[PDB]
Amino acid sequence: MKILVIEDDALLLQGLILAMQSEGYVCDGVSTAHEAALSLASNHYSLIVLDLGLPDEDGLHFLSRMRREKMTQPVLILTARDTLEDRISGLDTGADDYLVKPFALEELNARIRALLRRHNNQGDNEISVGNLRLNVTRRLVWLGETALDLTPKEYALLSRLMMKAGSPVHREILYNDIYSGDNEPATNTLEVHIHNLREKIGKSRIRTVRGFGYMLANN
Amino acid sequence: MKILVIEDDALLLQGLILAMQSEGYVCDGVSTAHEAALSLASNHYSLIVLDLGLPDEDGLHFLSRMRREKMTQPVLILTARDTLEDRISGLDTGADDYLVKPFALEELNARIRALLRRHNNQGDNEISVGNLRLNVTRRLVWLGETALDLTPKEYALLSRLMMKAGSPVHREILYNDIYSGDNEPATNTLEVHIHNLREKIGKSRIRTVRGFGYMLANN
DNA sequence: ATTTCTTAATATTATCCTAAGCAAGG
DNA sequence: CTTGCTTAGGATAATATTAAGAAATC
Ligand code: BEF
Ligand code: BEF
Ligand SMILES: [Mg+2]
Ligand SMILES: [Mg+2]
Repeated sequence: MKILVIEDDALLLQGLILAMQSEGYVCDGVSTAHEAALSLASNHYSLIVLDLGLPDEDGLHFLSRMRREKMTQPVLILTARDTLEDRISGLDTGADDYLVKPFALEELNARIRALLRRHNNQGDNEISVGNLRLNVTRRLVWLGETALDLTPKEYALLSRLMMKAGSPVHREILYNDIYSGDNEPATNTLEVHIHNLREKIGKSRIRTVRGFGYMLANN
Repeated sequence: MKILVIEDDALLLQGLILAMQSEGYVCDGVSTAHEAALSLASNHYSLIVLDLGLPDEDGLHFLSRMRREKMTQPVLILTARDTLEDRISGLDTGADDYLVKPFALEELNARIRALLRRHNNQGDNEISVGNLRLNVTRRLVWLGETALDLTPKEYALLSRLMMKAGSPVHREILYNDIYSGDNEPATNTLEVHIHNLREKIGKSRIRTVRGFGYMLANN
């Protein structure tokens, strides 16, 4: 990923850039709030490091702005201010960790590591075949791109046939996918709800499997 | 927004629990790894807090199993084991922060407030859906120009609804979000309380999704 | 001494099922 | 001639809506 580092001390700033590289992050770094602003506006950064002791504009105000400016990225603070209130206020200004100087480098490498692992998979499990985009995580389906009203039975069938889409699903799989245990119905609802899915205005992407079951369209 | 607090020092444990409540979270404190684990199975937690010094099993061991079983929950260790080898080893295991004992409950409130600012929504408050301004730190919701008089459960429910806004939030979520452990109510609590949020002007901004929980709408 | 929560007992649907006839697969 | 399709008022289980008397909370 791409880290940006921010340090008023030059010897330090280089030491960091180089360290962040030893670990293998593509890394830029700067000694000015202004330049930090220009580089943020320039590139994409997965993580920021900071100092509150910036010479041009105070770091806290820069963070205040950065998120006020609706740039939301993880921001680690690495600072000389170990005052309790400083930890507090920083952490409350949108700062996702606070590391006091003097510090050990392997710690900073770990805190950054953890911050990034959390940042890393925010990914939503998704399945889209055709117009349909099924969101396993959001429980949102889209005949692309529009809302799909789905009763729980409808959604269960759609996602079972979406997950297996294109290779015919056997009838018993779909039946059980709907009513658990004592809930088992006597007649003709598999067909009723398959009918309803087909009636979504999405033009029958279900092909009927003659022997047993039903299948979904592919391309 | 219901925390689990895991500790084996009694006095401290009750204190933490009562403190977490004191901020407006809801909490289940436990004394050990098995209790913790079973408590993971049953309920749904916004954040957990961990101790390594448990008599049961070592907090880390549990964190390895937890996070290896793909429990994506944000952990925050807090322990009496301060060595740098300890914190790096803890973080890599791993936890989304670590804080050493002793400490000010205020640093803990700050790091947690932050950690959740990260997890649930991205970056910073305020989450704003439609005209509603929801500020995580200030505990206040605003409808357009004005504010709302929101009961605690009202604020928490609307909070979890705006966090996930645009997506239907399952019932069990809002439930576990409101009620801590022993305080689980037996009747109608959801629908009534939601009926009150709804009756607070802005209806209908909450779509009931049958078979599921309730969704918020931004368009 | 207000304010906020929980309990029922209520009233209102949304979603599933009831078959029973009509389409075809084969 | 067996297997899937379509048709709805009508049963079911889910949420809505109350109003009052518990708890909290001041
Ligand atoms: F002066 Be900075 F906080 F390192
Ligand atoms: F005793 Be525990 F590790 F704080
Ligand atoms: Mg400085
Ligand atoms: Mg301990």
